[PDB]
Amino acid sequence: TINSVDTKEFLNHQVANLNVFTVKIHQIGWYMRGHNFFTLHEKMDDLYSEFGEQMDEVAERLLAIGGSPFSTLKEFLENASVEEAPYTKPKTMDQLMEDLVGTLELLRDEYKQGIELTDKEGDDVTNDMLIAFKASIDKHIWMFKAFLGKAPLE
Amino acid sequence: TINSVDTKEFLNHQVANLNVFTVKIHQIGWYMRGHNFFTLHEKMDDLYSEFGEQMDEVAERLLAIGGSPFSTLKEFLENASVEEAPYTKPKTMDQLMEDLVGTLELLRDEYKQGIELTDKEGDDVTNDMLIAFKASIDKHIWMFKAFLGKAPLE
Amino acid sequence: VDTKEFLNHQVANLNVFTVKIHQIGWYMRGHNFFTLHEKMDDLYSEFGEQMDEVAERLLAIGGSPFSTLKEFLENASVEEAPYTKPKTMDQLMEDLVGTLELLRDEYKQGIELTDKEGDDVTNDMLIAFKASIDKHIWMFKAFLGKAPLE
Amino acid sequence: VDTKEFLNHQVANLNVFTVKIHQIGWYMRGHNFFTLHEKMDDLYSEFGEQMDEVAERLLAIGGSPFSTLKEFLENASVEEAPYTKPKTMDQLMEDLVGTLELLRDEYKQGIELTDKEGDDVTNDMLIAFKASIDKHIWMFKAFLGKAPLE
Amino acid sequence: VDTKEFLNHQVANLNVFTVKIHQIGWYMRGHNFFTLHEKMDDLYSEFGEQMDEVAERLLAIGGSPFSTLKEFLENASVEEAPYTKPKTMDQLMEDLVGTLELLRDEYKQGIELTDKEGDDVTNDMLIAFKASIDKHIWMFKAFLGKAPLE
Amino acid sequence: VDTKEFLNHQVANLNVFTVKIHQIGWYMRGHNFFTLHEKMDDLYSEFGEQMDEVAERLLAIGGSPFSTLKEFLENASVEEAPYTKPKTMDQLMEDLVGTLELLRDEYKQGIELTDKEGDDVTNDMLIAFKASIDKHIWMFKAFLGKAPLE
Amino acid sequence: VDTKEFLNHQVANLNVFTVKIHQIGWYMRGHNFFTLHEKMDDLYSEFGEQMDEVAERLLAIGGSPFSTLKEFLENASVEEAPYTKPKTMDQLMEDLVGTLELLRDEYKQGIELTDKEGDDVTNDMLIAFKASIDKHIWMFKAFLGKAPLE
Amino acid sequence: VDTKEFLNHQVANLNVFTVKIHQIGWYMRGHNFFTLHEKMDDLYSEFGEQMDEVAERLLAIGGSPFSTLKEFLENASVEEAPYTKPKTMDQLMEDLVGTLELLRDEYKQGIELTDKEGDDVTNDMLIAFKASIDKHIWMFKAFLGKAPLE
Amino acid sequence: VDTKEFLNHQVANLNVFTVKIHQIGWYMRGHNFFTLHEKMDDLYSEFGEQMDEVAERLLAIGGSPFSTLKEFLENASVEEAPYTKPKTMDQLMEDLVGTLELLRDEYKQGIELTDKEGDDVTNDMLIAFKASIDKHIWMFKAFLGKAPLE
Amino acid sequence: VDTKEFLNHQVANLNVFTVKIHQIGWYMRGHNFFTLHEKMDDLYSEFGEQMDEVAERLLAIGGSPFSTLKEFLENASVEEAPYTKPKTMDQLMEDLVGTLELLRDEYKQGIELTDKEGDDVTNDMLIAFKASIDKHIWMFKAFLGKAPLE
Amino acid sequence: VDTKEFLNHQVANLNVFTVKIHQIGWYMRGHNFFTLHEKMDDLYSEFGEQMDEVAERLLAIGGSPFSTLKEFLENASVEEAPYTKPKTMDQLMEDLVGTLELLRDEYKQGIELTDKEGDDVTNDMLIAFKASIDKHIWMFKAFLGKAPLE
Amino acid sequence: VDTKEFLNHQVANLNVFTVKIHQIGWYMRGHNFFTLHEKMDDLYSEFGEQMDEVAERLLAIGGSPFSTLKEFLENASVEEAPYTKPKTMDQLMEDLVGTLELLRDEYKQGIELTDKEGDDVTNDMLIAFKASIDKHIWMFKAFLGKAPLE
Repeated sequence: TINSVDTKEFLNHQVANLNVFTVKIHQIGWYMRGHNFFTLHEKMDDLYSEFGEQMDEVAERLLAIGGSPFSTLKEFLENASVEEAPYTKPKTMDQLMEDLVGTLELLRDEYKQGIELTDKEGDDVTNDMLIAFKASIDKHIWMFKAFLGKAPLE
Repeated sequence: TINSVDTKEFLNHQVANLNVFTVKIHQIGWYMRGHNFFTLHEKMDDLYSEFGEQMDEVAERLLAIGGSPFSTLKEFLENASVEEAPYTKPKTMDQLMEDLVGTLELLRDEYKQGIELTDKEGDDVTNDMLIAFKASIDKHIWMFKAFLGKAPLE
Repeated sequence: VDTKEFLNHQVANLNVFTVKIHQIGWYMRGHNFFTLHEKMDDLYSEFGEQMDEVAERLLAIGGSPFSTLKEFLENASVEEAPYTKPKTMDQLMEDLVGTLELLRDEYKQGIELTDKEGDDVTNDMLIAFKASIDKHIWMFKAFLGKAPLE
Repeated sequence: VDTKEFLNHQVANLNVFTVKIHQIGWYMRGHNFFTLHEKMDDLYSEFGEQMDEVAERLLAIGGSPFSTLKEFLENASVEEAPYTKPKTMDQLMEDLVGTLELLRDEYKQGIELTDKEGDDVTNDMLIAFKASIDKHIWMFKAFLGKAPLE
Repeated sequence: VDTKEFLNHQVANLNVFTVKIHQIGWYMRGHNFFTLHEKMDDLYSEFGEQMDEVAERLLAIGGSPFSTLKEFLENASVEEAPYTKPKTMDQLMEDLVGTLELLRDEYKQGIELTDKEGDDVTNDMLIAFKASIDKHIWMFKAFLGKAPLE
Repeated sequence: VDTKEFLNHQVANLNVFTVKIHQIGWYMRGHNFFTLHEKMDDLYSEFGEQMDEVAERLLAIGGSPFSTLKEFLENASVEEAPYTKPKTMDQLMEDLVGTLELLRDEYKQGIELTDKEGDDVTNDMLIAFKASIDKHIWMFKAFLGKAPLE
Repeated sequence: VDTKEFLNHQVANLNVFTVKIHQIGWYMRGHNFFTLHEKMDDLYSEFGEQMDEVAERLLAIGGSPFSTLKEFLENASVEEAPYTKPKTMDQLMEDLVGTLELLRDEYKQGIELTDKEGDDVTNDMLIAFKASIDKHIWMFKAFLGKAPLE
Repeated sequence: VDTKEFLNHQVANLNVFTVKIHQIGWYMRGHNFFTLHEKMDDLYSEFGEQMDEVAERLLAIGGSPFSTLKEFLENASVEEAPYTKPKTMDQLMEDLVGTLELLRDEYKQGIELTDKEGDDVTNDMLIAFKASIDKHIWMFKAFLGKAPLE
Repeated sequence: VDTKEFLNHQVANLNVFTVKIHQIGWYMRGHNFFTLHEKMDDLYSEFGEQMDEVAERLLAIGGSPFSTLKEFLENASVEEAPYTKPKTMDQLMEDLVGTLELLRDEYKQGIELTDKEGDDVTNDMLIAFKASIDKHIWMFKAFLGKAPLE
Repeated sequence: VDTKEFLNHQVANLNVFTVKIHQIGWYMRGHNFFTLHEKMDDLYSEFGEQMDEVAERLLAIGGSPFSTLKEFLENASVEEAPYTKPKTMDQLMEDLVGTLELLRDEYKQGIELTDKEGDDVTNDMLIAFKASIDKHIWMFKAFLGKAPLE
Repeated sequence: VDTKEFLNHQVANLNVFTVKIHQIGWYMRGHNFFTLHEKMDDLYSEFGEQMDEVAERLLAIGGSPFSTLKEFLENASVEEAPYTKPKTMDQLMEDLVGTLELLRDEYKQGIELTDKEGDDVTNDMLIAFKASIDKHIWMFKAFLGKAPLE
Repeated sequence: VDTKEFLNHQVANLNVFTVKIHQIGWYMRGHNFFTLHEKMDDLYSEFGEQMDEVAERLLAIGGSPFSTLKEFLENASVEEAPYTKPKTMDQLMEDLVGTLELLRDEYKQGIELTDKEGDDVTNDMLIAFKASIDKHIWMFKAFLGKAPLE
């Protein structure tokens, strides 16, 4: 059974995703415990600011193409494919990083869909914007997978 | 009929509030139109970062007092007294600023409750943290009310 | 028009635009003077930077950039008019947005052309420039109480 | 009045002016609040800096600067009034402009006087201050929808 | 006196004080000229910053700050005198310390008043200012070969 | 103990703590060496800054800070031991957190005492210090796989 | 010619000159490319800054600056030619030097005129610009193996 | 060759190139020593940065970068020769340009390959690097008195 | 071996070492990835800087530095191996430490030799490099849970 | 005494000295308070940095630095006394100078010992510290109206 | 004497002065050593910059600056004497002030001469230098407990 | 000659050298003017700093530095000549190089002497200076198309 997504709808979906992600980054940064706390907490603060910057750029690009960004938590929750769960039972640093990596992978793959879609639509600016963001996501995937003792695509 | 709030619960409520507020600041910054766009959009970007900083400080103070911050959009929405609405019908710059001022006023008054509560509980650090934040909120109230051609407490 | 001719055309355009940005910044009056004068100074620097990068990219692909005011005037599609009768801030901003739109649409032609010719570098350069132009269109349209594409 | 007396007069003037700048920055209301409030803080700093330079030039030429509010009040030609009735942004800016023009014209008298007395340093100092005042007059007049000398 | 009246009184006080700091910095002579003139410039900035913060805090609580030299003179408890007879560096520093002590003690009154009124922000603001004043008192008393509270 | 005696006690404590921070930074071994050695250097600077501010605040209230190692040892409640037998990173961090906790609880006594005595400045100073200590306790406890207050 | 007309003429000149500086910077070849290309970029910014200052000074004196390429071409004494046949670095530098000398000499006329009219600010502005031009003439003549006035 | 093999080839190439840049910077003699030695240092940093970015991109796509000098020599198309007989600045720059051209052309192959594979990130990375290479080609050809593609 | 030969040997060594540093930084996995990867980037830069300084000192003493990968490989005592089988973080750090120790000991031979030859500059240069190596050995040995000379 | 024991002795000395520098900085009174208090703060940081470098050098040579106040007191040749009776600025500076001379002379012993043992790094480290000490001796002796070695 | 001869004379003077500033900074002793030694370093930089600017202005006007110590000695009106008998800080400052006054007065002659010759740039240059000299005279006279022109 | 006499001789030398550097920077003409003029300004600052460090080291060892041009002329081995007949850039660089070699060789004598006398600080100071001189010799000889020791 079917459905269609344009550049505007793709961008708006990422506004929702990024907002869930950035809140998740904070969850990880706040609740983490273990020997790697100092470096990883700092790392979460860096990702929080970077993905918040991506979010704002996505929303403002959406604005520039005549779109209307989701701008409430209700709308972000109703639209995001990025999943969130309250922090209840204690999680290992590895478990937290696996959740982080899984979401980075989700965003990478969705951005790839976005890159293809925007190429088809001839939206070169949005296309290049998404490529630049994927570049950074790919680097983070390599690094965080390495933290987990894994290959980037393993 | 009754209910009680301690420092932990007050802080957690503000984590929820600040997250709704910061998203609202972005809504205002994104959707604003009119002669004051450049200065006010920039101003929204500044408030976004400032209130995001307050939020993180509130959550990390909560952590430091043995609390568990809300860390999902679901939890922020379920707990916030700060109200949000999707941007549907066009709003004037004044209307957007009135929504901003109203939320600043809400936070100021809640922070005052928080200041009194934390004073009673003997949590001096949280008390001073909240005072410093109220100081900034009061300054913003004066300025934004002045933008609206109004006295700070009018 | 090839990539070389497109680039050279933008060297001409950007030089007219940059002079127009100064006109607007110099002659503007009204309540938004301080913020918009500063914004004109920013745009002047940015579009002057675009111009030099266009001209130097042209050089790098074996071209010969226009390098006189006579050549810029003879070749530009961006229009200029002396400042005679007083214009409102909105009228000045409408001239600015109109020129931004002209540049955006011409750059889109340049993006297509350079993609056809397989000039990847010029392509990416023009895309980055268009990105900034699009942001400016949204903001300046917003100043005018309008949607970016209205 | 000689150079010493002229400078001392400006010490008095600038102290009234900086206090007026603050009044305008504190009491202003309206849509241009953010940019104009910030602009008042910039002017406050600039004119405070001119003031200190004037007083220190006066010291360097063997003078004795006024250094009390009583002395500033007794000597200044720049006028001040308490903020009672609400003033529009335009009214506050007209008050600012009027004071800028007063200072410009007095500085011109100072420039002439100092040239006649052969005090080349004080002369150049006054010229550089006038330069800034003239720029401010253009910009603030432009904010008011007026020509600089209108 | 309430918080608003206390704040407004300090706006008056700080404006007299900053002018005094300048008097001291301008007229000082002796072996400690270089370091103490620089120190006067630092204090001038600091106390002018406190003044602006007091006035803006007053604004934020629904007050109306004094904004003319006439109002500052009419209301200040900080005393000023024109520089007539030459003063020793020590005498200038004694005048400075005496004023710092006056402000510290009045701020202490303000801290207690604002605590009673439940104006937590103004309270903290005044405490932070007192902190700095206390440090200055120690240092300048030490320059005078005295204990801070001697 | 009064405010003066409490402050002087912290001058002693902070001097022992700062030397302990160096011990930990110097003797630490294990996988977290680079991040934790750097963190010890940061804490050394921060607690050295706290110490000087405590001592200078004491000076400002008419006190006489301890200013010899003999006096610090004679007065500190913070304990020190020479580094003899190898300690794990966790053991070093437990000593650090224990000392942070000691300081937090003592500062809380200081906060109460200084509130009783009406020394508002010292009160706020100690609160700001406690704020930082609390943040450090959370972080270092988190490193140890523990809740801040467990 | 009055001050306004002199200033407006320089707006035109500087716009032609800045475009010429880019011509030289873009088309230059030879062993001194890196140093001289960079030098052209610096001169471009500097003369662009003089131009804006001249135009804004003109505005401040009640003038109306030329603000189109058509106006600059129709009014400039500074000459331009398209780059057709290859020029030596020396030839490009001789064109640069010649234009600097033209501007120096015209500015000298402007200095004298502005002195006659009693426009002290414009006078000082033009002198400061001449100072820079004279320094560039010395250096670029030295590059050419010549004395500054040879 | 796939993206992984192309990237790995460039890791080899860039490591030979950076070493060559150093050779040129170390052994150069003549009148353009100062500017060109500095330029070699800039290129060394830039190309070492490209190398690291290529290797890290390779890592990010599941590759395994060459990470020994043996591997770089075994795989590079960029040629190296020990400095024996003295070379002119021009000859050193010709070797530099020739290598820049080799890299540009291979990057062009990489841009097309990665476009076909749908590796958008690697594609953009290579385009950005080519952009810089093209600018260098123009500039160094200009130093050699040549057109960029001559 | 003389000073020239010793230096040239270190040019070879440092080039193998920097490439090894990158290998370690690229291929590392485990919990210490973030801090150690960053540490590898720092060491890469530092040892690259030592390398350039060694080569340039060699130039300054009339020497001819190795300036090809072939020459570095043929001359280095620092060993390299391709990354094939997965290595633990400890194993990678042991490889790093071993190379640091090799360099330290060779530098010591260099320090002795250069002292005997009376090359005071090269002597001091080597001493300063050893200082840094010794600090690194302590820190990396500490990471490995070992004493510096264990 | 060997290098390790010499270094460890200096760890002790520098810790006593740094505390003494604070004693002087805190208790000083007189006309030179501002300059000298600041100077004490600079010396505090500098000697604290020497101390950490000595301790870390000790670590790098397989040593175990003293890392408790008890150890510093039991091993230091630098003497300390509590501040009881008021001291003149000169008296405080004489205590400072005497301790600098003590450290200079001991460092000279350390330089000779370290030269004998062939510990080139520690040698150079101690020489660089002596250089600074000798500069401070000249300056502080000059403050006291004395020749450096008088 | 013309502008060229006047300028060349100041090249001579400033070179003697700068060397004198160093004499004063090197040989000074007494309580004000730290502040005044630093002040001498500041003056040395400033007057060295004036010197270079004078010499380069001379170059720009077709002159030939003195560029040997022999020429500076043969031409300077500024007097120098070897430091033999110990001088008081006041004596050293009196020599400084005397030379500052000499320079001020000669610059005043230069200002008049250059105005007569219509050398506007040199005129403004000398005025800016005098400005600073006058400020230094006020400050150093104040140090000596004297009025600037006393 | 002892350390004190050697140092004082270099105070003399560096002052002649610095004046020579300015001569070269002022009078130079030719294609390399921009790069080399800037290089002269860099050398002037560097050798002026060496000079001050030499003089202050002399002070620290109980010496009395030459502090007049008469003393520098009477004592310097570095030769100076007025600029009369035009010199080639190469001729000027040959004079620079020759003086750098003179200084290097005398510093080498100073290094030996100071090692004999056991003045470790002066020794290291001179070595650091030689380090830079050697680097300059390599670079300037390379400019002249020569090997460093040729």
